Amino acid sequence: GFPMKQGVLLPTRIKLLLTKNVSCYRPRRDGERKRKSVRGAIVGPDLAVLALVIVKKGEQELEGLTDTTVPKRLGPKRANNIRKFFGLSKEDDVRDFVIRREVTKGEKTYTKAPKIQRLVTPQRLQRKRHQRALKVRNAQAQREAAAEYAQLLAKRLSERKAEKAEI
Amino acid sequence: PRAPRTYSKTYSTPKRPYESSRLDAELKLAGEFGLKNKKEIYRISFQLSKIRRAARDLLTRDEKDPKRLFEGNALIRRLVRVGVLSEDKKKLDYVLAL
Amino acid sequence: ARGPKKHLKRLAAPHHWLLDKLSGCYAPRPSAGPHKLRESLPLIVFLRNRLKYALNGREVKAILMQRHVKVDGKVRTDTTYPAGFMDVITLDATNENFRLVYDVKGRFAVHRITDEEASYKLGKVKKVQLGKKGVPYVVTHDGRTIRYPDPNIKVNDTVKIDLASGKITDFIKFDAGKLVYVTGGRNLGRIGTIVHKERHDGGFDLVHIKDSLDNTFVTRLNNVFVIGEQGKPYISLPKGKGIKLSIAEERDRRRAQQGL
Amino acid sequence: STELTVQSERAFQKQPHIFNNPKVKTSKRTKRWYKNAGLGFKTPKTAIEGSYIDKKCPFTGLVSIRGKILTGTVVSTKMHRTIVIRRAYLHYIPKYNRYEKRHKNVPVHVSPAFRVQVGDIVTVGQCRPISKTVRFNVVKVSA
Amino acid sequence: GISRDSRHKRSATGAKRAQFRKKRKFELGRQPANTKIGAKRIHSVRTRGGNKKYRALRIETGNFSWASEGISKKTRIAGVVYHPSNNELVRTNTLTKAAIVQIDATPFRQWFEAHYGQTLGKKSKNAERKWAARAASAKIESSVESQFSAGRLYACISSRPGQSGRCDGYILEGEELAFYLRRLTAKK
RNA sequence: UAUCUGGUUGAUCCUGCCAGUAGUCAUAUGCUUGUCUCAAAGAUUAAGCCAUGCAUGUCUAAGUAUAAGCAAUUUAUACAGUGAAACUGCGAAUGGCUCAUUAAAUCAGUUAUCGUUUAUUUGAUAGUUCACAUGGUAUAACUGUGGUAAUUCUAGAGCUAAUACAUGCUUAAAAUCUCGACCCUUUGGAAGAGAUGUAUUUAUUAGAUAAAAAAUCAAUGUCUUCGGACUCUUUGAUGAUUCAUAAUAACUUUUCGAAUCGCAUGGCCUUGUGCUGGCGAUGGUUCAUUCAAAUUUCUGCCCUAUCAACUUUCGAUGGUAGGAUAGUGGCCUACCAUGGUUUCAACGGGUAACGGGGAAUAAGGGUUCGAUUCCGGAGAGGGAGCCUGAGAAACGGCUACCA
RNA sequence: GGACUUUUACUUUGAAAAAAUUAGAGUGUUCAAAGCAGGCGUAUUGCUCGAAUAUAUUAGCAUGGAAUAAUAGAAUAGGACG
RNA sequence: GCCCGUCGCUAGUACCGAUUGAAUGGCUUAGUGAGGCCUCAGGAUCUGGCGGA
Ligand SMILES: [Mg+2]
Ligand SMILES: [Mg+2]
Ligand SMILES: [Mg+2]
Ligand SMILES: [Mg+2]
Ligand SMILES: [Mg+2]
Ligand SMILES: [Mg+2]
Ligand SMILES: [Mg+2]
Ligand SMILES: [Mg+2]
Ligand SMILES: [Mg+2]
Ligand SMILES: [Mg+2]
Ligand SMILES: [Mg+2]
Ligand SMILES: [Mg+2]
Ligand SMILES: [Mg+2]
Ligand SMILES: [Mg+2]
Ligand SMILES: [Mg+2]
Ligand SMILES: [Mg+2]
Ligand SMILES: [Mg+2]
Ligand SMILES: [Mg+2]
Ligand SMILES: [Mg+2]
Ligand SMILES: [Mg+2]
Ligand SMILES: [Mg+2]
Ligand SMILES: [Mg+2]
Ligand SMILES: [Mg+2]
Ligand SMILES: [Mg+2]
Ligand SMILES: [Mg+2]
Ligand SMILES: [Mg+2]
Ligand SMILES: [Mg+2]
Ligand SMILES: [Mg+2]
Ligand SMILES: [Mg+2]
Ligand SMILES: [Mg+2]
Ligand SMILES: [Mg+2]
Ligand SMILES: [Mg+2]
Ligand SMILES: [Mg+2]
Ligand SMILES: [Mg+2]
Ligand SMILES: [Mg+2]
Ligand SMILES: [Mg+2]
Ligand SMILES: [Mg+2]
Ligand SMILES: [Mg+2]
Repeated sequence: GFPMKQGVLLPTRIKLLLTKNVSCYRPRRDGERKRKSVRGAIVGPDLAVLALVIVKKGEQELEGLTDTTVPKRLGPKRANNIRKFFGLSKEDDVRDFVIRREVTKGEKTYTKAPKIQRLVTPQRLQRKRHQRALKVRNAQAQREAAAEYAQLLAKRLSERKAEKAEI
Repeated sequence: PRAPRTYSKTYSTPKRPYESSRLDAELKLAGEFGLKNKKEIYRISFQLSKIRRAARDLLTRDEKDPKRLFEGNALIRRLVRVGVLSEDKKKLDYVLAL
Repeated sequence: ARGPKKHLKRLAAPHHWLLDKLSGCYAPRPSAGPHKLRESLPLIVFLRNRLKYALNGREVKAILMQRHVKVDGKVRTDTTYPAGFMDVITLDATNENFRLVYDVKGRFAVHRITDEEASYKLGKVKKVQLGKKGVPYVVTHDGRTIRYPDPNIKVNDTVKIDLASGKITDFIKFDAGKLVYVTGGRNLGRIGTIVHKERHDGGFDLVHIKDSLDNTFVTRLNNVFVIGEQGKPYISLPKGKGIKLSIAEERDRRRAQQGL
Repeated sequence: STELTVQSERAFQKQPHIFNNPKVKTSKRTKRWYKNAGLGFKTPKTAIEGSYIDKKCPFTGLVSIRGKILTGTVVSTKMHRTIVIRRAYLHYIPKYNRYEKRHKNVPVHVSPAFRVQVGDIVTVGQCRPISKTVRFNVVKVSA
Repeated sequence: GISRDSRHKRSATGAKRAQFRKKRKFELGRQPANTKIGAKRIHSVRTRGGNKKYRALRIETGNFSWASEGISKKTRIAGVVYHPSNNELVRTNTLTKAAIVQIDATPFRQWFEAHYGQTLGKKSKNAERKWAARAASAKIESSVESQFSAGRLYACISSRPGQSGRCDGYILEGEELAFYLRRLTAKK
């Protein structure tokens, strides 16, 4: 059962140390790398199963692949992704275009759909408005609070000169 | 990992173990007050000697030394509080003789 | 020892906390915050030992999660919050308000205060220096920084804070003859308004304090906390007002109130 | 020390960020930098007038004096720009209720501003570790 | 890896010290960058508590400043001709602090002639005014004016390329230049 | 709580050891054993070896739900309740256990950072970035086809999420510098062209103050009463700085500067899907605080000379420069020098040695013990190495060698 | 703030000072070893005292003392004040 | 009377002793040298004219 791993140029089995993002390795801790066995990328009579993908159809329809077709389990869930899955314009109100999933529980023929994400909605713009406003508000709240201090010393020089012109 | 539950023992023992004079006295005292083991006597001798070196220690302190007075009147107070030291003997020079 | 210690065994907890010895095996580790660990007191202790409000520690959290408690302002629901000296513990329920002040023995005592007095608090300035784009700031015992303070506000001086906002209103100074409060060693709790300071360049300037009983004593600078003018404090002091009653004095008057 | 040789290293000696300008006319030829450590230690005039360059010097160099301030008798002037002093003391042995002569030889940096000999009493202040053994720097010579 | 501790490095008295508390990460030490010229290639390094440090290898251009003129321009580092720590560093033309290098020098003259522009070496109404109010501050040195003909100027590195990632410096002048001049000639 | 007694002689007084005697938070063992409370306990020998099970996981209104999930209710045909799995985040560096190594080490009291790192908590802090009605795929869980005796093994194939991953707009004024198209020759000045957030790197400058004043060379700032004068002018902290902070010319594979989420939803007309606007959550630079860490000053260890000289082979002591570090430092390298400890016991050896708070023994002075409930240190069969991270040279993490 | 100070030992007082331990106060755990509780009314909706003190002693810090015991000072005057 | 030494029996302890004797731990020369880390290259693919992984 040892799986092969692309880019090894070997018809035999070897042992390497793998990390995150690498083939035939699912880490179990942070920064965890464990040494495991791997079969080479060159096919050999020792292989028990070969895995392959069609890239060009032949002359006769195959037993159950060229005939059969199965659908993609899920559909677009990000607003711009539905837009580009239906080649939609940027103003077509995708919430009407999000494909539903008709299902039942008896005569409970309900229709569920995904919470489309990254959508531009009132609350979203309310938040953007609020932030972009709060920034400038404090921006000059502190400028005024700075001038008030400037004046504290501007008129502390009052006594730096009145105790000089009074003694 | 948990606080140590303090302990201590309440009975001393005479160094000489076969002094017939002290043994006979000890026995009559036990048989008089209704004691069961002679160690209930050894015990009383223990607390006595403790109180005695606690007092005798202060007795060499400069008369009227602050802690001497505080703990002195405290000691005599609790002794009369139990009723062993007479009320006339409330200046602690008689505590060495209980 | 590989990192941060997040436990606190018993017998390691501050003594002024008044924790019984056999109550299991650990004390509550105060959290990180405004006051130093060994120089603070947590809410679990306050609401459980000092005020006997909660029976278990499990109940203390149930109490806090309702926003009943607030300190110096906001709710502060951290069961292990390091509430320190001079902090103000208000209480939505019961209308009670408290200020954290020591005894003469050295522990934190329960001291109720007016709703009026609960609006302010003081702080011994521990550092003052310029900062971001030339604006000077002040940091004090509290663990809070106030921007744009008065150019006369130096270090070691006390300050009054609004607590509705941040800015300070008055700032007492560390000058000969000003009400002080000892917070350090076990002279901590004594009060008496200044005798004089020994600079001792290089470190540890010493303060001479005379209680208003004609009794002298000394402590180190970072332990003294000016509070105002002789006889005129700036906060409500606790019973006994820190004057170091002797053991014989307190026992004598302990037996004074003799008959019920 | 440094024995009348100003530029004797493979690298050019200079004080960091102390810029002399060749365009301008000048009667100093070296903008010098100096300070007073404090605690009542007069910056020796030989430090300000001096030609030397010492990074570890408490007055002309980039080092601060903080911590203990001790005194001792110089025992070894053999190493360059450093000395070993013998600080004596007497240890109390409680059982016998008497003392015993002990000693310790601490090494301390010596700036070229001071000129020392062996047998002279001297005061040194603790500074940042500047070597494997030296932890103090000479600040004033009593002898 | 490396350990900058003192458990080893036996005591000043000469005694040998036994191994206690085997090596920990805080007493760590890493390998040198040994930065060389050209094809700027830098790599990040995770120092204590984040705080990335930029180990620079193969660096070709740096920011060099003319101190007597209060200016800073970036030029291409041409080579290394002297290093007080190791002659081998100059032989390999490695880049480390205090290294004496040679720089393009054309920017530092393009600015001069955009500046007073008094044909150092060997017409706008508004430009002549400043040129005139700048003159008498144009003669610089019988030792730095010469290097422009060579088209390479002697500078000294002041940064830590193996730490900062940048390799900056300042042009040499006055007695510092006099020192390195006698060094270079009297040596070769 | 300041005590002695039996044993050398035919008898005697001595010296003197033996034996007697009392206690031990001192172990074992023997015999005996009814009650209350209290309740240590595989340290010693073997830091020797271990079957099995358990000892680290974790969700709030508030990152991610199209479970082909339960529940059906309920304004909800984008999402809306409840929620496995999985991602994301955080934690797993605390705890607990043991005393092997360790003798100027650890530890203790006392110091230092003007000698550094610091998740978090707490307090402050950002108008400046040149599709905004909001920009990009590439993936788990899932589906499905598989391999292997065998494990928390995983492969090929097909989808889809974000506070994951990768990006990329924005905002007033103001002032100061640079160039300067023209015009006119004088004392010279102008339309307008850019530049200027923070963070990194470098060079320069300010950062005064020990009591008072002038002349002049080079530039050159406000006010002209066109000889001229230049006018009171500002200053933070420490004992102590090149400090805090600031300015100038540039540098950067360019840090940060909210594309995030919950509960409510309202004003306000010139009715634009216009402009607005409440509470509080996650984040985010820089400073501060707190929890820390790392080094660090002074002084103090048991026996040993049948250990007197020791330290540089292959750093030993110092200097310079650099490199490396979070940062000081022979920490490391290069060059140079010849230093450094010692009868006031170095150096070496031993230890049935972790250090300390402390325990036992009660005239006092002492003697003896501390593996062990608290503090500190060290380790996880022996070594070394390292990933993640704020923090580990971690071991209920990984890698290698030995057993 | 400036200008300058012969060095020590000893003794006093004080600060700094973890808890438990220990010495020790209070409190009647039914006694006691212990524990830091507890004690009071209107026991109907509260009143109230506590959680001491001592102890570190070698070294470092701070302060008073000037006996005891050292060190240095003016002799080729290269002395002291001005 | 006391008393000394060789000689002889039993038992025990330690010493000297061919075996260049044996064993256990701590270092360490010389030689060989795993592994991870840093670095010069590499380029299964995988995507951004000339760079990245
Ligand atoms: Mg979203
Ligand atoms: Mg806590
Ligand atoms: Mg300067
Ligand atoms: Mg030398
Ligand atoms: Mg006989
Ligand atoms: Mg006889
Ligand atoms: Mg006879
Ligand atoms: Mg005996
Ligand atoms: Mg045990
Ligand atoms: Mg064992
Ligand atoms: Mg659902
Ligand atoms: Mg619905
Ligand atoms: Mg632990
Ligand atoms: Mg240490
Ligand atoms: Mg991709
Ligand atoms: Mg200043
Ligand atoms: Mg300056
Ligand atoms: Mg600075
Ligand atoms: Mg509306
Ligand atoms: Mg021997
Ligand atoms: Mg000899
Ligand atoms: Mg060096
Ligand atoms: Mg030699
Ligand atoms: Mg000896
Ligand atoms: Mg051992
Ligand atoms: Mg004896
Ligand atoms: Mg121990
Ligand atoms: Mg021991
Ligand atoms: Mg042992
Ligand atoms: Mg421990
Ligand atoms: Mg470990
Ligand atoms: Mg084992
Ligand atoms: Mg080994
Ligand atoms: Mg390990
Ligand atoms: Mg385990
Ligand atoms: Mg563990
Ligand atoms: Mg053999
Ligand atoms: Mg390398």
